[PDB]
Amino acid sequence: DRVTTQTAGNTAINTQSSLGVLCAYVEDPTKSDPPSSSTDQPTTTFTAIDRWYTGRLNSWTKAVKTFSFQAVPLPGAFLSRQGGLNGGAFTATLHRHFLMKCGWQVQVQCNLTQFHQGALLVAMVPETTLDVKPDGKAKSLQELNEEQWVEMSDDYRTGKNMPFQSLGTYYRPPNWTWGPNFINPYQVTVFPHQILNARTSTSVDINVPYIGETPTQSSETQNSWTLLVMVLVPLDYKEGATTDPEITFSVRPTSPYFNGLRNRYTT
Amino acid sequence: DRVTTQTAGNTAINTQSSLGVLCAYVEDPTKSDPPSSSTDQPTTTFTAIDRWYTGRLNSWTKAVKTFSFQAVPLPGAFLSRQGGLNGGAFTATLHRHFLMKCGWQVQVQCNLTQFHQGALLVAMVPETTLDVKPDGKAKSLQELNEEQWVEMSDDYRTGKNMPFQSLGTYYRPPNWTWGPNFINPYQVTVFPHQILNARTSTSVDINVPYIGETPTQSSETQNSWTLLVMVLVPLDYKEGATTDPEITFSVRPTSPYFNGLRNRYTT
Amino acid sequence: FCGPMMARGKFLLSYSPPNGTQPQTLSEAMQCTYSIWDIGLNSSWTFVIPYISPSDYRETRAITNSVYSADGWFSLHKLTKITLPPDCPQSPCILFFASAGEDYTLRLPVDCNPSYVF
Amino acid sequence: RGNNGNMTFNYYANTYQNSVDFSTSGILNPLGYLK
Amino acid sequence: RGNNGNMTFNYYANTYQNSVDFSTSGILNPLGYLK
Amino acid sequence: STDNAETGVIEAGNTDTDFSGELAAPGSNHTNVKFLFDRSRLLNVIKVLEKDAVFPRPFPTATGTQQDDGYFCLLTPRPTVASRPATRFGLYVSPSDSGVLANTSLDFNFYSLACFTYFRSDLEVTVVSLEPDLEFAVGWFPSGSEYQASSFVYDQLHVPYHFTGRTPRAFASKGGKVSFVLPWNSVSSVLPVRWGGASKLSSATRGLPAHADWGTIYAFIPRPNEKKSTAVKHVAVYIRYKNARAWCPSMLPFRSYK
Amino acid sequence: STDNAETGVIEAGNTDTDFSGELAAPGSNHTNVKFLFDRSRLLNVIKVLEKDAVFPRPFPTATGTQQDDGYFCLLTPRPTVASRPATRFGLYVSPSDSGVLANTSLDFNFYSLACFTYFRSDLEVTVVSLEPDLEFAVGWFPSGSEYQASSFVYDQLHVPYHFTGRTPRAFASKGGKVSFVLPWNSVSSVLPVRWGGASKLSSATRGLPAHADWGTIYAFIPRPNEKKSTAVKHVAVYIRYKNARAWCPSMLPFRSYK
Repeated sequence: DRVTTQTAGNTAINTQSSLGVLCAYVEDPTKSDPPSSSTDQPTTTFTAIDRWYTGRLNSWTKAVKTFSFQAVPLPGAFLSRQGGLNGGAFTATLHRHFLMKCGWQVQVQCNLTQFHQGALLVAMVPETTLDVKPDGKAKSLQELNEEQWVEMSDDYRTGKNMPFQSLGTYYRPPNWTWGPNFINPYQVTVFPHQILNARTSTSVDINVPYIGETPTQSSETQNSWTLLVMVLVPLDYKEGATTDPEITFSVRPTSPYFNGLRNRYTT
Repeated sequence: DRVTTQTAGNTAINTQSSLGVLCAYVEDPTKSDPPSSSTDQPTTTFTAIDRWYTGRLNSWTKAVKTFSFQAVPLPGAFLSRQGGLNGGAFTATLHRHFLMKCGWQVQVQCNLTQFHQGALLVAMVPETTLDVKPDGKAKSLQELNEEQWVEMSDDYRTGKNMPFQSLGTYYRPPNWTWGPNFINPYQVTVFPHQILNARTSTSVDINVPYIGETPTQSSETQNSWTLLVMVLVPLDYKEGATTDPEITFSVRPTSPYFNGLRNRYTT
Repeated sequence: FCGPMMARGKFLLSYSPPNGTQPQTLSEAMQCTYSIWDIGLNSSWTFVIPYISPSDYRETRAITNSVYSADGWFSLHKLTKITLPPDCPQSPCILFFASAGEDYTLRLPVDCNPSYVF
Repeated sequence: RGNNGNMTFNYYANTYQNSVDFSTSGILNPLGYLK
Repeated sequence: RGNNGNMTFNYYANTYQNSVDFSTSGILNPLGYLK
Repeated sequence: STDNAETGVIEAGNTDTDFSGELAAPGSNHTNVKFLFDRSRLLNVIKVLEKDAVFPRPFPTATGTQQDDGYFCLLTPRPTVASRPATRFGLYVSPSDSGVLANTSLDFNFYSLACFTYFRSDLEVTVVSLEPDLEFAVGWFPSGSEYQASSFVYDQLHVPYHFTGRTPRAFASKGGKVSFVLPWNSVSSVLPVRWGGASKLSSATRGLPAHADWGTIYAFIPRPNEKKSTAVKHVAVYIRYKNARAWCPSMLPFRSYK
Repeated sequence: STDNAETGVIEAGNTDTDFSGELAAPGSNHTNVKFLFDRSRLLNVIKVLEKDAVFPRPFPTATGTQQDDGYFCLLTPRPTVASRPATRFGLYVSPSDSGVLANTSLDFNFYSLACFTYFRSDLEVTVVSLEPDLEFAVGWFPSGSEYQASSFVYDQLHVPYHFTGRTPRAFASKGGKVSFVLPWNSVSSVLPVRWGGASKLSSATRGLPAHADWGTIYAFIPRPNEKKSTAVKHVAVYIRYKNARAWCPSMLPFRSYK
């Protein structure tokens, strides 16, 4: 029934209030074809990278307003080690390949009690730059610690604070008003999403395939999928209850096809 | 005929004066059974550790006397990086497993001209501690550089300078006279050996299987095979010839069966 | 888990193979063999510790400590903190058992220790 | 059989006298095969 | 049969060696059966 | 896996039950009850008779009664005192005092793996001497008999009555040993390692089985009473439980934490 | 004939290969490994226990520790020192000095034809006395056990705990010998004659196998501790490798040229 144990490799996780694995865009997203933009033999999956990678996410208080979100880039969380999410045998292989191509199977745990209210919107958003600061560089670990939650201002709703190339002193700098990597917060449920309600479940189960402009994108730069935990209804609890419930997430890369072996990535 | 190209993985090496691959103790030492002292699924071979690992060895002068040798421990050369022999995807996997079990397939190149004389004795010696200093610790990179060649003294012929546990001040310390990890230099040809003569070949080709007291030994401590380059006839050349011919060696681990995945080895 | 029924939470049950130093961080036990245990309608979890050994048998009396007698550490981390509702007793109690597997085998009887009779 | 001249009768069985190996599942060959 | 390596020949009979019970008329089962 | 230990039955699982592994081959069966107890061990160091003895009077014993203590070996793994079955086991810590120091015995190797309640086995007694070149003789009398304690005059030599008898008096040779297997002779069907009943009805001690034994052996020098020496000679009693059968699983003794 | 010894395989030829001759009939097979090692030889002259001993403390040992040296025979052809496995073999040249002269042993007949690396055989121990008319007793404890070192009081005689046990304590007769074949009991599959690995991980000695042995026998007079004599008695240990199997050809020791 509602007790699903998902054994993968050696790291098997459990849940007793599951809603069902939201397989996205296909029936079985585990099945995937090898890339057609490579002539060398691809490093397929093996039993050290077919496993669940559990990380941490920032806590969730009453001070979190509506639509204050928190983005986890994939596989950008393996590189920067966001939330302590260390890949181990996957990060040490993804730094030694130029073309990576995998589908993701994420699972966000957040254990609300029957006396709490509030609802997360855990969604897998394709192709956004929500981690990257508008100057052009990605956020560090302290910058993902000083704020704990990215507030949905006018710049995120419209698409105004996305990174850009500066025009220079020759041109007159325009009034920047729009950019196509916006968030429409009222329309995040078009993405593969499950609501982590306080009264139905403690873990959402999303399964996404590989999408991308090329049959295999780069390894050290891609932002194909992006885990996006958005607060729809703010947290509320009477005093005496368990304060600030923590949020985790478990990521399993389904069927990776690495290509282009080279040495470890040094800028 | 005498032109054998040995394609393995992506690193294919060549030789045009080969004598033949000395398969040792069996017909096909590539075939090997999984270990029977493990219940978890072993990490078998894959196309990043089935390749040739070329390193360097110290040069060979006229000042090298008879039986001055130079030992390469396997897989001890992957850990300490002896001669620049970096394993890459093999060292980064052997540090993350507790039980390693592989056969070796070595190949020592040393290009003497038709006007040089001298003959190396390239042999694969099982179970010796020839790298380890008699105090108990192994040699560093500078200690394998300050001498360039380990001279066959009375302590190496007899077995007197092998490492030991000190008895302490309670016992009277004996006169140490013998120990079973000696070298009998007149009897190194019992081992799987090929003579690297100056007038027949430039590369010897040895292929050894896994041997050991357990069905799979440890990873960070074992010294199952030991490449042993011994100078039988000293180098001689008239003046004007190419001085000090360099020695390389190419090591390919045939059929490794890793077991016991843990994190990277920290003392 | 011998706590109240309304308690929730998750526990991490990580067996580590023998290493140079016992793991302490949750990220150092996540890399080992673990199993995240949930609290709910059922209240037990039989964590079968695997038999990872460089020999066919292991010693059972670590006089001189080695890899033949000590087979690494067991470690129970609390993954998420236990969320107790109001008016429920703080600090519940996890109760441990120790059975043997269905393939547990023994060999070579030796002399006992009469230290109980003293 | 080695240095055993007792061709006739073994009193103790083969498991007690010798020590067999538990299962997992004239002509002198050379020790080095040129291939 | 226990710790008995004498597979061949018993000199004394089964009543003298052992002690049988007078009549009135691999697989290890569990010691507790949930029903 | 997800189980319930409150139920009382927890099915033993392999590594493959929760993880991706396999089984291990069952190597040896040295945990077999008939194999584990089939080996000799020291039971009691008893002294050798030199005269027509007196069997020790039952408890409690007042002073002045001339009996013979520590000469009889009550063949039982349970705690004994003064060659009679007891319940508590006592040993002496400051023994160099007055009174009669009673012989207490216990099977140390038995209770460490007596994880059961009931037990039945044919005992194999071996009586090894603790004297250089001693010729002795081993008496016996079964579970439910008593020691015939007098001496009949044979040619003006007081031969005691424990030479003769229908019970096996096995004679050792000079420097030899004694070894004879005793059957299960008790009136009980099995030997209770742990017992909670009472044999008598009035003034009974709870937990003291009356006839949970294989009898009582003793050692005696096969010379008449006129050839009684002075120096006391000891002898050691080794027992082996042939054809052991153990029922009703139970506890093991409390290993201390100091 | 015209050959190539650089290749590493040199086919052994007869006289008829190069000359006009014939073959010779193969007479005997005394080079068979199972036949060659199946014969007894002196291993260690060890001293006989007279009291509840102490197993020697592991290396290095500081002064003042009251242990018992040279009383235990570590059944291994490898070099030992103070009844523990070692790597270098040492013997005393000017032994009449201070300190404790450690017992070192080596199998001299083994290494002269130990032209191999690995070895597995069922050992056959014979314990011959070096004392006129001695009654002794041979203990044993396997590869991976330890010596139970105390004494339990039996009838005010301090009987040590190495009389009892589940391991074979074979008792010699007065003027007799002890002979019992020991199986291959080590945790290793084979015994490395030459070893280059390390058993431990930190502070390990390279080339010292921890459990390449058949255990450790000892000799003890079967009298209690109150009957301890003064004059030290020796005993000799003869071993035989039944059913020997040797793998991985290797070197022979360096015969000197002086």
